Amino acid sequence: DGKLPFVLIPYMPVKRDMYGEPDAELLGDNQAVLGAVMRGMIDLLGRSANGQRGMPKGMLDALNSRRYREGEDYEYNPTQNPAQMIIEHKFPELPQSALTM
Amino acid sequence: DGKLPFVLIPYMPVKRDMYGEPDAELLGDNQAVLGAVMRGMIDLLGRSAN
Amino acid sequence: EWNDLMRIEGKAKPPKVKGRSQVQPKLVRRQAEWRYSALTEPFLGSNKLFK
Repeated sequence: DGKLPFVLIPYMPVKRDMYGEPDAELLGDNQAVLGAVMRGMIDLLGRSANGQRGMPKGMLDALNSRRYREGEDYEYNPTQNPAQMIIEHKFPELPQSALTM
Repeated sequence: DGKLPFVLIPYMPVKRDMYGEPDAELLGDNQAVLGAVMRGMIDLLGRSAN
Repeated sequence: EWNDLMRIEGKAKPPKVKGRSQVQPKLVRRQAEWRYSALTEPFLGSNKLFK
């Protein structure tokens, strides 16, 4: 052949240059932005309380409170409705902006 | 044959390397995140009075 | 730097903060995966490689 035995193959050729550009050149910012959104969604769910029960004080007497905790029928003071009480924390709803972004 | 009798077959080949990468390499984080959500749903229902 | 974006090893690595998630989706890797099979397949579609 009489010349160098090496062959150059660029992916995206550069004007009057040897080395081409890979796809990672254009997606540097997009990957970083996408990573921030995903971590934010996990932190919102992960750090949030889940499965914990909150009971207002004075709604149940000493004996009735134990029976409720043991899974039996109980009686409550009518001044406080357990429907709005007995908070059962769950995962907060994900904002629509995070999905849109 | 005059050479080693072993044959190497990679799943996802690595650039200039023998051992390939299985699918478990890319799904390490996804499985852990999915497991956390499933356990949270069960805990909410299981611990709730019914 | 380009190799540090294909895999999360270099500057693209998220900071390690206690009590917060450290995951990072592989946007660059996903694009490359759909390109490997697309380009390798035509060369391996026949027993003869050179005509």
